[PDB]
Amino acid sequence: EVETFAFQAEIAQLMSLIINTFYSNKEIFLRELISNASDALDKIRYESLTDPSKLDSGKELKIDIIPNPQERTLTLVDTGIGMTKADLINNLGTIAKSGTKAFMEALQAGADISMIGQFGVGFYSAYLVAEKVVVITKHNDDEQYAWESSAGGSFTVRADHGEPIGRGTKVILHLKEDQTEYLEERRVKEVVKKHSQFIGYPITLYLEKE
Ligand SMILES: C/C=C/Cn1c(Cc2cc(OC)c(OC)c(OC)c2)nc2c(N)ncnc21
Repeated sequence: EVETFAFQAEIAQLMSLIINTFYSNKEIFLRELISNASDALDKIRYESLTDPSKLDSGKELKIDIIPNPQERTLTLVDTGIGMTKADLINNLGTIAKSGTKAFMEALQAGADISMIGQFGVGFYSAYLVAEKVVVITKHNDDEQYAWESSAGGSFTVRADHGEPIGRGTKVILHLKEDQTEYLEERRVKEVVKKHSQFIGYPITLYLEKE
């Protein structure tokens, strides 16, 4: 059963700005999504020190980046803490409102879009290159969910009965037609080396088969 929700007006405004503003330095999306994965990995690692059972859902802490030219998708998979249903519908957005406001104000005062991560809303930089984002996520003590948005003011959340991911998050970027450069491991490697070379988890960059 698919439930459809409206973004808060401010977040919809932010998404529209990211989609409609002329800004050529789009590659920064990858640094932001990798940093989100790293943060999530940091969180489950820290929690596991006082409750080792939190790793019963998977011991390995890693990030995989998988380009699929045929599906026109770039997928970032982490085995971090994951997100709950409450995160997806309510709590991440509640937190994001103030960061969104501060970022929008910063842009008006001369900041550029590449500073988005400092405001906690770097996730939304995905829409620099993606027409649709699907997030499959699994947190301990909650079910696996699929979140989806093609912007336009709404997102959906549904229980996901696809392949279990155990714990963590799969961010599936359905790329815009003119952003297919990010479907080549060569380009992805260049971006990772430039912006994400010191991330403290193994990042495996898959090669496209075709
Ligand atoms: C500061 C927000 C952290 C939530 N988060 C995001 C970014 C993110 C995902 C989101 O939903 C999937 C968000 O709400 C739509 C959101 O709003 C700022 C941010 N990636 C991940 C991830 N890989 N693993 C665990 N949590 C994550």
